[PDB]
Amino acid sequence: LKCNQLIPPFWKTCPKGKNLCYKMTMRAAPMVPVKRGCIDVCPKSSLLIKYMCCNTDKCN
Amino acid sequence: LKCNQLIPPFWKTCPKGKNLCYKMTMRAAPMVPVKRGCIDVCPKSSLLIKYMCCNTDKCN
Amino acid sequence: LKCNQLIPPFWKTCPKGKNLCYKMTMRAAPMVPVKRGCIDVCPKSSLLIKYMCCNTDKCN
Amino acid sequence: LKCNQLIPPFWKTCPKGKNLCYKMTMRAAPMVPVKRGCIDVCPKSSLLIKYMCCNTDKCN
Amino acid sequence: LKCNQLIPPFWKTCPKGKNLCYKMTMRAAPMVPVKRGCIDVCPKSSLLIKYMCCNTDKCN
Amino acid sequence: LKCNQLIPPFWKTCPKGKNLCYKMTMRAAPMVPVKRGCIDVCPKSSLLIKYMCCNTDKCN
Ligand SMILES: [Cl-]
Ligand SMILES: [Cl-]
Ligand SMILES: [Cl-]
Ligand SMILES: [Cl-]
Ligand SMILES: [Cl-]
Ligand SMILES: [Cl-]
Ligand SMILES: [Cl-]
Ligand SMILES: [Cl-]
Ligand SMILES: [Cl-]
Ligand SMILES: [Cl-]
Ligand SMILES: [Cl-]
Ligand SMILES: [Cl-]
Ligand SMILES: [Cl-]
Ligand SMILES: [Cl-]
Ligand SMILES: [Cl-]
Ligand SMILES: [Cl-]
Ligand SMILES: [Cl-]
Ligand SMILES: [Cl-]
Ligand SMILES: [Cl-]
Ligand SMILES: [Cl-]
Ligand SMILES: [Cl-]
Ligand SMILES: [Cl-]
Ligand SMILES: [Cl-]
Ligand SMILES: [Cl-]
Ligand SMILES: [Cl-]
Ligand SMILES: [Cl-]
Ligand SMILES: [Cl-]
Ligand SMILES: [Cl-]
Repeated sequence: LKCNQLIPPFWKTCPKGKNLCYKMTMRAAPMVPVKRGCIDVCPKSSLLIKYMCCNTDKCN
Repeated sequence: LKCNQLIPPFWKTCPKGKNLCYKMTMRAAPMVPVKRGCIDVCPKSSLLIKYMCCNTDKCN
Repeated sequence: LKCNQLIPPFWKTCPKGKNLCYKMTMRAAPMVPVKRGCIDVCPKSSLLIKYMCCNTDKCN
Repeated sequence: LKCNQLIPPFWKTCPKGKNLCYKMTMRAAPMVPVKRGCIDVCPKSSLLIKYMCCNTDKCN
Repeated sequence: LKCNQLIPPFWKTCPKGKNLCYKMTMRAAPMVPVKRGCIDVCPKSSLLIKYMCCNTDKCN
Repeated sequence: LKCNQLIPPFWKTCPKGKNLCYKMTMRAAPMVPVKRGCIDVCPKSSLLIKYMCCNTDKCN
């Protein structure tokens, strides 16, 4: 699995065990990602914060 | 299949016969979705109204 | 004059020359306005879009 | 007064009436600005959201 | 003079004799401030410990 | 093993080979740790930095 990240080169390969791509944003400002990378379990979203997780190459 | 929605808790399980997730927005205003949920047939887009459809959990 | 908006901080002071607040809604999705802001002339409503205008702080 | 903004050219001149530069961030992620520009009054911060305001050229 | 601090409500008014605001961080960890408040003399930095000092409201 | 961290989401699963959780604190600012994470060997404390290590989920 390959996922997008914030800084150049903008992509990376995930380690064994981290099999999800994720993106964190402010729910009120969906166009600016704050964190972007590989993870093992999807974190809990809240009213103000959203975590999106997916498992297809460069889906995040 | 689970899809994102506008009302708390912000997700729902789709009923029998809806096998896609979707999002509806106005051209040049991508940060304000006006419709978000489960659907049967993906609608056709026009100059002002844009639709996106997908088939994995909370992809919309 | 100060009007409501859909993007943070959810309020805005209008420039001199814009003395009305407004709301814009698409007929295809009547429960969710696509824009809230300041304007100089209230636009005529059409077959696809409805407009509502008012003149006091946070009326829209 | 001149202030920084998010997209290229990364700077701009403020209108008359907007005499403060601002930056909005998630309190837990101080290195990624979500919004950046000119404003008239500083918005209220909260536990999760911080607004920083200043009035010297390119202070934000 | 008002300065930012780590404890809620996240700001304080400085007492007589403290005419500067400051922030203390470790090199390569700018997102975790370990000290933040009002001060008299700005301390000298070293290889691992970095200090910044300023003189306008909530500049730190 | 799962350890606490200072950056969102405030928890992390350690890679195979890292079987301890730790906390790092500078003697110049004893009330605020600068880092929390996973490690393989607990480092010796020095004149400037103190280290604490433990072996169970979210102990650090
Ligand atoms: Cl593994
Ligand atoms: Cl979103
Ligand atoms: Cl990552
Ligand atoms: Cl990784
Ligand atoms: Cl399901
Ligand atoms: Cl449905
Ligand atoms: Cl057609
Ligand atoms: Cl077009
Ligand atoms: Cl066009
Ligand atoms: Cl006003
Ligand atoms: Cl305008
Ligand atoms: Cl609304
Ligand atoms: Cl407007
Ligand atoms: Cl306007
Ligand atoms: Cl003016
Ligand atoms: Cl900050
Ligand atoms: Cl602006
Ligand atoms: Cl402006
Ligand atoms: Cl003061
Ligand atoms: Cl003090
Ligand atoms: Cl010296
Ligand atoms: Cl160095
Ligand atoms: Cl070095
Ligand atoms: Cl574990
Ligand atoms: Cl590692
Ligand atoms: Cl702590
Ligand atoms: Cl770590
Ligand atoms: Cl690690």
